[PDB]
Amino acid sequence: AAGEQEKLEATNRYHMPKETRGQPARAVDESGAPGEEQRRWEEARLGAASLKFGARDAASQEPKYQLVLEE
Amino acid sequence: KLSEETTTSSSRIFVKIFFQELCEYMGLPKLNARLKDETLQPFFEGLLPRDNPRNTRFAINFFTSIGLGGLTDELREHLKNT
Amino acid sequence: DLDRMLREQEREGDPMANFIKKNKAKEN
Amino acid sequence: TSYEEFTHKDGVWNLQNEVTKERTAQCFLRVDDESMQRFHNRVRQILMASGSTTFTKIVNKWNTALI
Amino acid sequence: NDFLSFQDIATEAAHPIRLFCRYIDRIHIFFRFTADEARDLIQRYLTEHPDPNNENIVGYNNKKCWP
Amino acid sequence: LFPPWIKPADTEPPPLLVYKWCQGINNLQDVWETSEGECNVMLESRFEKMYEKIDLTLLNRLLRLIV
Amino acid sequence: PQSDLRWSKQTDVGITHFRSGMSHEEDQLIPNLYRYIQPWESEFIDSQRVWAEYALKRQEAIAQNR
Amino acid sequence: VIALGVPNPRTSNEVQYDQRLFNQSKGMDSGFAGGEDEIYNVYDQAWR
Repeated sequence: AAGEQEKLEATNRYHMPKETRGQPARAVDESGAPGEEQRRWEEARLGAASLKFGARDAASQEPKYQLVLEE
Repeated sequence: KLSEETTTSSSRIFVKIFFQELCEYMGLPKLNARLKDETLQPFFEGLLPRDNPRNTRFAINFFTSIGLGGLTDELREHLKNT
Repeated sequence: DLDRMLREQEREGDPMANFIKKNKAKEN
Repeated sequence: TSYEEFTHKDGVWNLQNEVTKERTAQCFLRVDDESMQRFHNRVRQILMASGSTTFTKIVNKWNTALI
Repeated sequence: NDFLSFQDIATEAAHPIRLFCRYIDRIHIFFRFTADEARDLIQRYLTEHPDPNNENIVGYNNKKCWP
Repeated sequence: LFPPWIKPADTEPPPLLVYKWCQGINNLQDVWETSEGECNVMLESRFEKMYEKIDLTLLNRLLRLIV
Repeated sequence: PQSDLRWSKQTDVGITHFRSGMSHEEDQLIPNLYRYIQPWESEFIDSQRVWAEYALKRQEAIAQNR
Repeated sequence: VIALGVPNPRTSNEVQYDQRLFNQSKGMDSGFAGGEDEIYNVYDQAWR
């Protein structure tokens, strides 16, 4: 998996396209197709719906009071 | 009257929404200064018990589990001394 | 829909359920 | 802000801090004058196109622009 | 990142340009400056464009819809 | 390809864009503190004749980087 | 709503008077359209609460397989 | 044959829903046919 990860990060580069003479050829393409488009579009609606402001680091300046409960 | 024996579940929902909006639109130091005055101390004794410490523990855990904190620091001090 | 409304109020904001969850977290 | 906050009808967006969950600022809202001119020119376009239009369709054009 | 968030507070405060948005061709930029950076920027602008008679108020424009 | 500052995105209506911009201003770190001469600057503008000055050879060279 | 035009351009001075909008027969009370449109701030608050509740319900339905 | 001829099943992802909440609204496009000012449609349901 580490060797495959090295080849995968070698694949994911920019590589701006060569001007090719003639008709184009289909290169190497995917994701989970059967049944995952519903939860994918639910994730799209959740990303369009969720609103949160400020930076992600906001856990500072929290006293974090705990419950006393009972003994 | 903050007590689990008397108040129904919808009453706790109502008090939670009410005090969340009170902590929102005016500040928690200002809310503590409003609740900490000597003139309105008989008017807050059903809300802030300081007696029968099962009920005081319930009030402290209630205001903590709402998400406030802060207001029950005096009640935590009073509970820790007894 | 009163039964679904009591189901929604038992699934509401509910500090009692938070007490139950934190008590089972602290006990176990 | 002097005195206190200005509890006014609906033009005020009470902006909330994400951390402290407190209303820290107020956003007064007004409609820009370009939008005023666009709406007024829409009504003027309706009135100039009213010469060959029935009453129901004129009211429908007004209702569309108004909502 | 999302629209108006950063990874860190230190990534926010590393530059004067805090917020940026482009609506097709409209541009909305929000800067935050300290005293020294604002003084240096004012000094460089007055170095290129001097104005001893304080005529910069006259060409400046303001929102007339507000009181 | 498009970073999230490019608007109008499909995620929000433009009043929600206004509200998100106001909240992103409000939720910055120490944004209203002016004790040490810190100044906030909000700039709004346009690009004027943006559409009329897109050179087509440069546009073809730029679009060959993408597609 | 109407106030002094002397102090309209200076500050906001509240509302001291009302003038009529359109003529109608005494009482009438024609309903305004703006009272049937929710304000944007209430819709944003309700949208945040409803979508957070839906996200927690979806997490519970995934975890409990219900 | 995994379900019947094997007694060992597998887990399932995603969320199950009621079908009755599933297809209330149809249509490809928005309810504003371009501009289309004079086509009434200010209300969703019928009057009575």
